[PDB]
Amino acid sequence: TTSAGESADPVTATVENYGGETQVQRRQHTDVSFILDRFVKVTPKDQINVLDLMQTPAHTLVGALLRTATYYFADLEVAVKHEGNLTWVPNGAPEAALDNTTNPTAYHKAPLTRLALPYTAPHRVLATVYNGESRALPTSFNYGAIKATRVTELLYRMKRAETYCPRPLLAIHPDQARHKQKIVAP
Amino acid sequence: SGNTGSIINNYYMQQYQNSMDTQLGDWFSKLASSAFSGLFGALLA
Amino acid sequence: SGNTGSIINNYYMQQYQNSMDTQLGDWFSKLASSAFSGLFGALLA
Amino acid sequence: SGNTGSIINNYYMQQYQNSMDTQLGDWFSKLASSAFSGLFGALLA
Amino acid sequence: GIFPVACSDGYGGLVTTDPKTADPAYGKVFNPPRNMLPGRFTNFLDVAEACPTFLHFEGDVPYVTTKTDSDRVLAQFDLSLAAKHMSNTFLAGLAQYYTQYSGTINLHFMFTGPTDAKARYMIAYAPPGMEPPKTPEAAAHCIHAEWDTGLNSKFTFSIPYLSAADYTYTASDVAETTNVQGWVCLFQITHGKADGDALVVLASAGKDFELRLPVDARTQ
Amino acid sequence: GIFPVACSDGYGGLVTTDPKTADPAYGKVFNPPRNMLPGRFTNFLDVAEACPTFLHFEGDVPYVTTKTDSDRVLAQFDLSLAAKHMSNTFLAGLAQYYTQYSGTINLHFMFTGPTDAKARYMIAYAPPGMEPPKTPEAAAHCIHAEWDTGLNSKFTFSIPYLSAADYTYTASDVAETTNVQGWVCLFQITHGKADGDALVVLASAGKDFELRLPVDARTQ
Amino acid sequence: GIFPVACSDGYGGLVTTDPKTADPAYGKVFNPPRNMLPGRFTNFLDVAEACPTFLHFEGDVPYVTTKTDSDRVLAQFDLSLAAKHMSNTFLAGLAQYYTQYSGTINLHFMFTGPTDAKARYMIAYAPPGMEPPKTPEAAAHCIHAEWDTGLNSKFTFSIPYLSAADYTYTASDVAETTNVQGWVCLFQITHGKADGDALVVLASAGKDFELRLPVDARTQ
Repeated sequence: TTSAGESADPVTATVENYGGETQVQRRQHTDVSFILDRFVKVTPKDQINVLDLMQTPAHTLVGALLRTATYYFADLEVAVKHEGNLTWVPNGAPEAALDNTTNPTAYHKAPLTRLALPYTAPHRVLATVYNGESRALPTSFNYGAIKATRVTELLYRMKRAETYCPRPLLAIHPDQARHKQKIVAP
Repeated sequence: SGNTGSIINNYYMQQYQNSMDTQLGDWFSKLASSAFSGLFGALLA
Repeated sequence: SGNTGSIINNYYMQQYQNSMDTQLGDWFSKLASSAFSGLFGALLA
Repeated sequence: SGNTGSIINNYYMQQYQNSMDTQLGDWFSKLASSAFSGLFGALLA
Repeated sequence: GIFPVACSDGYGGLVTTDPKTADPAYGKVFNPPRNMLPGRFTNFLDVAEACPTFLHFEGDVPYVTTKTDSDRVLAQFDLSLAAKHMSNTFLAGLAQYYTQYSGTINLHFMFTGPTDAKARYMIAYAPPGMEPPKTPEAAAHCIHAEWDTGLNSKFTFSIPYLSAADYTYTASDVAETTNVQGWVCLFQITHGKADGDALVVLASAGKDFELRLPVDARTQ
Repeated sequence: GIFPVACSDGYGGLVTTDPKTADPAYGKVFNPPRNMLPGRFTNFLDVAEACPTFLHFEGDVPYVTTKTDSDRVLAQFDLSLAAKHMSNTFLAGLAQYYTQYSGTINLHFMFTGPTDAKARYMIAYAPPGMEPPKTPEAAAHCIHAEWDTGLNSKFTFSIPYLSAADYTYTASDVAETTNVQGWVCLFQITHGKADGDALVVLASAGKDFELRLPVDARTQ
Repeated sequence: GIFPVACSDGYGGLVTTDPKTADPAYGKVFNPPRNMLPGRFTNFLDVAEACPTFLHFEGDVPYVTTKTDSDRVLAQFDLSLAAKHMSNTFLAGLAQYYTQYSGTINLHFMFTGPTDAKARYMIAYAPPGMEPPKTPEAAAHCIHAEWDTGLNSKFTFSIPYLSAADYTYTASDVAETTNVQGWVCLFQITHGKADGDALVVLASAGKDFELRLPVDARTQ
């Protein structure tokens, strides 16, 4: 399949070009809404925790995969293991609010609280990166904040996720011709 | 829909579950499907 | 209705849930909607 | 079906329960049923 | 025999704000009748927009007097429901329970000088990202509107909603001082033997003003 | 009186990946509108195949220069998304989250010599179970395809999917070194005053490429 | 408000064998296709009856040689799937997982002497409650059937199912030694220069044989 080189028009070339017969694809597992819908473990601050999605470690699946989008949208769903009551204040709320129980507080129950949170940021779509500043991402980009006497385990889960303009994503760089990691074996 | 999977209809309204979207007044798929294929060539047997 | 939100019909009667009201024999909304608007003026282009 | 046995339809989709099979493009039973029977003989009373 | 069920973890903690109703205790009560009672309001923003309430200028007064000097600026303030000028309005009072807002704020100015005083006023709105105007000549380049005292004593002017985002925070952040929503400036083009006369001002919700996401932020 | 139920053991542990939704907390919110936004992608493999990305050859460069020696082998590498040559492609980058894959990998070669350089290249695919070819004469007996530089600068070639199994692992095992999926070899049949000219190469998903079974395998 | 339910005692322990399915964890997987694969069996008793398997007589052999003496008894054994003679059959092998059985056991005898050897054999079935026969004259009074070697080398004979109960235990009890199901005896009416020739024997399920109530009784 020759073509013009500079064009940047997509040119897929099937195996048909040399005999051979394209097969059936099934791609459910690399659907964005699907792949992003899992729990991912963030390392908490002892007490007040802003619920940023950028707090997710950029190596982890949900971490690094969310980072390919420059703009995204999701509803959140945190599962947090804590002592005392847990209290979530919306987005753009004084941090002093984290003390008033009328804010969606959840009373303690073994062995973790799991609750779904609405997207609540005043922008249409959040961003994984922001060139207002050439970290250093607008404070407004968040899902709210939680507080407990002690949060210990905290897990994010994106629901309904939408994603826009893909940015690069990058594998671990090998030294030998094959990155020869030890595969599960019977 | 995503990574949800139950046949029973959800207990809570919908407005209480998700946030409700609002219309006002997809691309990469098109882009992929538009991919030219085969040959610029005058093929031979 | 309020800050309730389930699709399933409630388990208890109704008389056992709320207190039942009784007819015998809204304003600020009207008041707001009645608000005069635009101009007392003879507007120019 | 197997060693399952409930009349209520399952709560989870199906794709989330089992793995979903895929057609592309039994024997011993046949074999057993094909078993010749009776006699090669010219039977007597 | 009995229907199996999986009592799941992570669910059915009491949550202070959850939709579910509680389990009844005592039944069959009938209230005394209360239909056609007077004065009902079913929405705080209906009460907010039917009923404008005073602004608070320096020395703790709802009016702003005229001035016989070279200065022309009657008042000037951040457009913030958290503002000091707004601090006694019903609208500010209600906004302290909600983290973000949107839409138009009206601003009614009632002149109350003697029948022989006269004046022109102006009201610009300067968007954020530049110093606010100090003079009417300068402010003329904003979304201004300008009126004068007559038989009709009142004048209402909507402060337009303009923001890069769709909603805007109701409260100021202690870090941010440059004022994110821009300013309103009330000037005084001219006056005629009007010195010492008051222009009382009041503020309400517009047709399209809306508050959202409640929050208890102490807020006394 | 009340409906009996059997709260069963072994069920309703939190499972990090379970389909069930969580219990709502705060209601009635309406998002700002985001229809007709630009650039949306609903599937990583749509983004993988619309947009090919560079290979990494020795000395850390995306191209492979020509050679004025007896040697003809421009490059040669295991067919492994875990490969060093693939290591910077988007496709390799995405494969590290999935344990097995299937289907065709495209491989675009763009010549970028001066209008007076010319060359023929070849690209064989040697299946596993024998040493890979060292010479084009030998490799001629593989699924090769062979092109030459002209007015059209690009040339795309699908690497066929061939395996005894239906899917194939995305990652190498530390035990296995003999390369289970076979090799691709890019040769250089001839060149004409082309010495020192680059052939930049890029790789994408084919129509039928597909990844499966996600896994977080550290993977930085 | 919420639907009351009574979480009952005595229910929803995990039971190793309960019908209920478990709660899914990871979804949307599609198997590689496996239709029209060869050799499928959906029932062990279909495999048991399509495929007869050897008996084990003394000195560990599947055949029973002829005898040039006054004795006529080729073999004689308890009718028990637990029997020593059955011990290597597939049928015995499968019965050790089930506590009771019913119906007909076939028993195929293939002669394998030279074309000039000839013989008559007999096969009686003596029901329990009397000593088993020692001579064909005596056994003639049982459900016997008697054949002779010819162009057709094989001969099959069903052992009838006869019991006061509807099913019968697959295993022997250590107390009981008198054999509860009775015996089968294979005799040798005559033979003709047949001495030292083998009659290999094999056993399968009949149309109506059936096993029931699985049990893991160590059973190696």
